[PDB]
Formats: sequence, C-alpha cells, structure tokens
Amino acid sequence: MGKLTLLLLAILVWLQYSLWFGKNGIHDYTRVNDDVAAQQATNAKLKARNDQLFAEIDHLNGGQEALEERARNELSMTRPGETFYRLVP
Amino acid sequence: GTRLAGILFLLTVLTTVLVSGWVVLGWMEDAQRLPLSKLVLTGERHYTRNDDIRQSILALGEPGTFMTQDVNIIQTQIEQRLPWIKQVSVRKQWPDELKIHLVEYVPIARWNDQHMVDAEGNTFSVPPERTSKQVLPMLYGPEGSANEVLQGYREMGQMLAKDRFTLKEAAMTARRSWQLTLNNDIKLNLGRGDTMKRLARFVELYPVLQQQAQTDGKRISYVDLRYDSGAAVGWAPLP
Amino acid sequence: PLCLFICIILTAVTVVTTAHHTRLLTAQREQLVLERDALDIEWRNLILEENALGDHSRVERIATEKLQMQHVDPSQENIVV
Repeated sequence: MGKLTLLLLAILVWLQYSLWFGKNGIHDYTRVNDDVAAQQATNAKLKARNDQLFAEIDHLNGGQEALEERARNELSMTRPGETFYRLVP
Repeated sequence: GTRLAGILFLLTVLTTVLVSGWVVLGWMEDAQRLPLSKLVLTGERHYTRNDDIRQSILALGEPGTFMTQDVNIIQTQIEQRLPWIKQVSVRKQWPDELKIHLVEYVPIARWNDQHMVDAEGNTFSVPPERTSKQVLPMLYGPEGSANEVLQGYREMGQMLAKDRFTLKEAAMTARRSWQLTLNNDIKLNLGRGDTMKRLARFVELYPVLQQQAQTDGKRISYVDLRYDSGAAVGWAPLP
Repeated sequence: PLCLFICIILTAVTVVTTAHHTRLLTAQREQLVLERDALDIEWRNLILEENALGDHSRVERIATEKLQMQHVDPSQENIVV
C-alpha cells in the first residue's frame, strides 16, 4: 500500500539532495563555472597584454614604429626638414 | 419511409464527402509535389539582388521540392554564399511558394580596403561594385580588433569633428599605435600613449601650422605627434 | 505509484549529466592555472627584452643611424595656449 509509495518517494528525496550538494553536483558545477569564467577573462587580458608587448618587441630589434617613437617621445630628437613646435600652457 | 430518407440523406452526404474528398485529394496530391520555383524576398535589400538568392539556392545542384527540402540547409547555403547577410530565414508556405527573410549589415566604415564594419562591430565583406558609391571612412587594424578601432574612430572623430575636421582614415597596429589621415592627405602620426590628448594638441596647434604653411607656399605633408607637448611637422610642395 | 519512479530515472540521468560536465570544468580550471603561469613567465621575459632594446644608449645609437638629430632650442617654435 502506502509503504510501496513511501519507499520510492524517499529515494527521490534523497536523490534530490545528492544532486544539489555533494561532489560534482549542482553547486560544485556552479562554483567551478564561475571560477573558469573569471580565469579565461583574466587570461584574455594577459594574452592581449603579452601580444601587445610582443608586437612592440618585434618592432624593437631594429624595427620601425617602436624605435622612432622612443627617439621622439623620450629623446625629443626629430628628423631633418621637420619644423618642431612646442605647446606651453 | 422516413428511415429510408435518413439513410439516403446520410449516404448521399457521405458520398458527397468522399467524392469531394477524392478530388480535393487529387488537388493536394498533384500540387504538393512541386519544386517550389517561386520565391518571396521580404526585407530591406540594398546589396543582395533577386538573382543572388535564386543562383545561390540552385548552386546546390539539386531542385528541391516541398516535402523534400530542409530550410535549415537553404538558410545555411545563403549564409555560406552571401557574407553581407546577418539573419537568413527561409520558410516554406504552400505547394509552390517560398518565403525568405533577409537582414543586411549597414556599413559605416571600410575595414582593410576589402571588408566593411557596421556600428555593432560586426565584420563582413561586400563586392566593390555594390559599395563604391559610398563615401565611408577606412579603418585599418590587426585582424579581430575591428570593434576596438571603431571605438577609437568615434572618440578621435567626435573630438576632431568639433573643430570641423574630417577623419578619413584611422589605422591601428598590433602594438596599439594610431596613425590618422585627414582631408587633403594630412597624416597625423599618433603614438601608443595618450592618443586623445595628442590629437587635442594638434587641434590647438593647427591654426599656427596653416598660417606658417602659407608663408612659404608649402603643403602640410604629415604632423608627427609622438612627443610631450610637442610636434614635428613635415612639408611638401603644393600643385 | 510508478509515476515518481521515472522521476528517479530523470534525476539519476541528471546526476550523471551534471557530474560529467563538472569534472570537465575541473580539468579546464586546472589548465587555466597552468596557462596563467606560462603567460606571467612569458610576460616577465618580455619586459626584460624590452629594456635591452629600449635602452637610451642603444635607442640613440640607432636613431642617428637613420638620420635623426637632437632638438635644438633656437630652431624650436614655441606656442602658448
């Protein structure tokens, strides 16, 4: 009678609890998914940070647009035939 | 006497249903087996043409019918052949009728002389004959960063448009350096640093750059802005 | 009844589907830690290569190699805001 129903009813109740908690359950999937999302978001910025620097390193060892800017921005030296203007507040 | 009427009244109506159902079946069996040679293009089409959808749907090498055609295979084939379409929605209607809904990309700039980019940052390609009439800015940059250069174009463009300038080209390098091109081929060689404050310096410096260029009868070739509160200007003879 | 018995089946399958997908994310979370360590080490060696190439004594050495001259104060037009 009701014992046959109460048996399979309590099994589904305990089976629900093991789905939410425990190992690799719902909350484990939720917490790990949040961590994996934040890591690949950070690794995307780091990879862009490394690629942007590697691109300049490519133009540093006798390149073009990474050595002339350092000559202009840091050493204030120009090219011949270029009128140099200076802005003062 | 009355039951014979009710029998005949029911049998005749029964006969009229089957006979009418037989010719209706004949109407629906000799019509549902057709290659749906019709086509309805409902949408704002500016680049795609009526012959483009027809030629692309028959490029599969098979004239599909009604019950023997998957719309998911048609919408994908339209996507694989028309890069300027954003959303394809091909649907079947009746025995010999089709419905294809198309949505195109609205180009606001040109990406690497061969592609285009819209406002939402999406990239696509259009043949040069269907877009040569458009006067659009030409954005350059490394692959995958069309939206980033678009953010720079707007920010540098809104400031430049304040003092009635026209930003024609905006190029970015893999190391994130900018080199703008204005009207009359005025190359603004920007740098990797504070780009907006270098560009704002050229705006304040320009009234003096032009009044000196007319003194010697020279043309502004390029204005290098890779300094701190400074700028080197190259010249060229005017034609 | 035999109606709730099938919910056990639907839940047991959900457990396997949830556990299988979770152990895949754990293997990827560990791989992202190894990727970040490789990026940082790559980042460290890159900023060291920048100084050996961005050295002013080396920058000025090659700047004058392609016809560049230091800024001269007399030929420097000044403009006030």
